[PDB]
Amino acid sequence: MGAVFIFVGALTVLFGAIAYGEVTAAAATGDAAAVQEAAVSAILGLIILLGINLGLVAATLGG
Amino acid sequence: MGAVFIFVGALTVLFGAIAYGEVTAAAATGDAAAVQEAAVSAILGLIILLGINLGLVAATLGG
Amino acid sequence: VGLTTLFWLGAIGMLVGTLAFAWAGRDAGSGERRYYVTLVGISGIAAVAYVVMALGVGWVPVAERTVFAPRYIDWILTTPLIVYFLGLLAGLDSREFGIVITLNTVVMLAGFAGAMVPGIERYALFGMGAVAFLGLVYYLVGPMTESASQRSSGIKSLYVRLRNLTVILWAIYPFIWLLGPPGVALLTPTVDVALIVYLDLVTKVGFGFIALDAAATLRAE
Amino acid sequence: VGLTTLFWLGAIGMLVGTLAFAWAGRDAGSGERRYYVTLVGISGIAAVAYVVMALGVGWVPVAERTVFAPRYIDWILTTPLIVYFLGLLAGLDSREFGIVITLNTVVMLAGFAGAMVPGIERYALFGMGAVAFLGLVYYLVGPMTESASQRSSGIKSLYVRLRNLTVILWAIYPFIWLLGPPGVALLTPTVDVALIVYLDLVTKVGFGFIALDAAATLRAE
Ligand SMILES: *C/C=C(C)/C=C/C=C(C)/C=C/C1=C(C)CCCC1(C)C
Ligand SMILES: *C/C=C(C)/C=C/C=C(C)/C=C/C1=C(C)CCCC1(C)C
Ligand SMILES: CCCCCCCCO[C@@H]1O[C@H](CO)[C@@H](O)[C@H](O)[C@H]1O
Ligand SMILES: CCCCCCCCO[C@@H]1O[C@H](CO)[C@@H](O)[C@H](O)[C@H]1O
Repeated sequence: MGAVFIFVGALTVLFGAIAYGEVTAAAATGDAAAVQEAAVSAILGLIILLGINLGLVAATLGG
Repeated sequence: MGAVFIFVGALTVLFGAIAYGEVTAAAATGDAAAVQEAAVSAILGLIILLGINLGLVAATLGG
Repeated sequence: VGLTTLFWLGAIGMLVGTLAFAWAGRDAGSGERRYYVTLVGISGIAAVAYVVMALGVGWVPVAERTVFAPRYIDWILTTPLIVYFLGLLAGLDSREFGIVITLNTVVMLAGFAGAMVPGIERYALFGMGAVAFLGLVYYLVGPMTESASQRSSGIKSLYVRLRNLTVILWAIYPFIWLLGPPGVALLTPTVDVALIVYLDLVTKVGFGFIALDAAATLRAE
Repeated sequence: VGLTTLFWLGAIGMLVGTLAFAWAGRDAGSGERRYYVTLVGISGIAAVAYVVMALGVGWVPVAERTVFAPRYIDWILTTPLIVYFLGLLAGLDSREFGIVITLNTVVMLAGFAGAMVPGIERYALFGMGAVAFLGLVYYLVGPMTESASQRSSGIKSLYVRLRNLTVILWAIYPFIWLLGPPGVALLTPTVDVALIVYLDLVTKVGFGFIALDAAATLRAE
C-alpha cells in the first residue's frame, strides 16, 4: 500500500502544480475571466483526480 | 464502506462548490489577481481534502 | 457560503454525533459507559464551540488576519479526551496517561499561542508544537500500541483503527495552520474554516461512529 | 507544462510498464505466457500512441476544439485486450468473449465518432456509448464474475481486484469526455490530457502491476 500512497500523494501535488501553472499563466494575462476559466478547470480536474485516487485505493486495498 | 464513500464523494463536490463560489465571486470583481488568490486557495484546499479523504478511507478500509 | 454558515454546519454535525453517541450509550454497562460519555463530551464541547463562532464570538483580529479563539479552546479541551479514549483502549496506567496528555496539551497550547502571535516568532511556537506532536505520534504508534496488543482481539483492532485515523488525520492540522491565516495565508478564511469543519467532524464524529460500530459488534458476539 | 510534455510523460510511463511486463514474463510457462504478452500489447500500443501525439500527429481540429485521434485509436485497440485479459481470468468461452468485446468496441467507436462530430448530435453518439458501457459493466460484475467464481481462489481474487479497478476507473472516462474538449470544454486541453495520462497509466500499467504482483505470489505457493 505504501508505494501506492506516495504514488497518489506525489501525483496529486504534480497535478496541483500543473493546475497552478495554468492559473498563474492566466493571471499573467490580466484577464480575470481567463483566470476563472483556468480555475474552474483546475477545480473540476482535482475533483476527478480524487475519484481516480480513491478508485485506485479502494480497488487495491479493498478485497 | 459504501456510506463512507458517498460521504467522501458528496463532501468533495460540496467543497468544490464552495471553492467555485469563491472563484466566481472573485471573478465578479474584475480583478485577475483576486481570482488567482481564490484559485490558489481552492487548489491547495482540494489537495488537502484528498489527503483527508484518503486518510479516512485508508484508516477505515485498511486493517 | 459565509463563515457563519460553515460554523453552523460544524455545530449541527457535532450535535448529530452527540445525539448518536448519547443514545447508543443508553445500551451500556459499567465497562462501556465511560467510552460513550467521553464521546459525548468530545462532540458536545465541539458543538458549543462551533455555535460560539457561528454567533460571531471569539473572532480575534491578529495583524492582518482573523484567528478563532474558540477553535483552539475546543482543541485544548477535546483532544485530551480523544487521547484519553485511546489510552483507555490501550490499557494505559496513570503515569502513561500523564505523559500523552501532557504532550497533547503542549501541541494545542503552542498552536493557540502561535496563532495569537503577530510576529515571525509564531513559527517558533509552531515548531515547539510540531516537535511535541512527533512525540505524541511516537507514543501512539509505539508504547501505546504495545500496551493495546496485550488486550483482546476486538479491543486491539479498535485501537489500531482509531489510532490510524488519529495519526493520519491529526497530521493534517499543522499543514492547515501553516498554509492558512495563522501561517502564510494561502488558504482563504473560508477554505480554512471549511477544511477544519470537515476534519473536526471526521476526527470526532467519524472516530465515534467507528467506535460505535465496533462496540455493537463486540457485544453481539 | 505543454501538451507535448504530458504526451511524452504518457509514452515513458507506458514504456516503463512494457519493459516491466516483458521482463516479468521471461519467467513464464505455457499457462501464463498469454497474460504477459497481452500486457505487453496493451502498454506497447499505448506507448506508441502517446509518442504519436507527442510528435504532434493526429491532433484533429473539430469546430473550436482539438480532438486526439490517436487517443481513441489506442482505446479501440487496447481496451479489448484488457477485456480479453479479464475474460481469460474469468474462464470465458468464445461466445462470451464475443459479447463483451462487442460491447467494448461499441463504447470506443461511439466515443471516437462523437468526439469527431461538431454538432449537438455528438451527445447521441456519447449516449449510445454510455448504454453499451452499462452493458459491459453488467457483464463484468454479473456473468463474468459468476464464471470467475468457479476458478481457483488465487484466480478469483485477481479477477475481482482487476474487475473493481476496471469498473470504477473506466467509469471516469465518460465524465472526462463530457466535461473536457469533446463535451462542454470546462476542463482545459492541458487538464484533459493530464487526467487521461494518469488514468491510462493506472488502467493499463497499474492493472498490469497488480497482475504481476499476484502472479508472483501464486507461483510462490
Ligand atoms: C477535534 C479536533 C482535533 C482532533 C484537533 C487536532 C489538532 C491538532 C492535531 C493540531 C496540531 C498542531 C500541530 C502539530 C502544530 C501547531 C499547530 C497545531 C496546534 C494546529
Ligand atoms: C487504456 C485506456 C482505457 C482503459 C480507456 C477506457 C475508456 C473508456 C472506458 C471510455 C468510455 C466512454 C464511455 C462510456 C462513453 C463515450 C465516451 C467514452 C468512449 C470516453
Ligand atoms: C463507544 C463504545 C466504545 C466501547 C469500547 C469498549 C472497550 C473496552 O472494553 C470494555 O472494557 C471493560 C473493562 O473496562 C470490559 O467489561 C470489557 O473488556 C469491555 O466491555
Ligand atoms: C501477468 C501475469 C498474470 C498471470 C495470471 C495467471 C492466471 C491463469 O492461471 C494460469 O492458468 C493456467 C491454465 O490456462 C494454469 O496453468 C494455471 O491455473 C495458471 O498458471
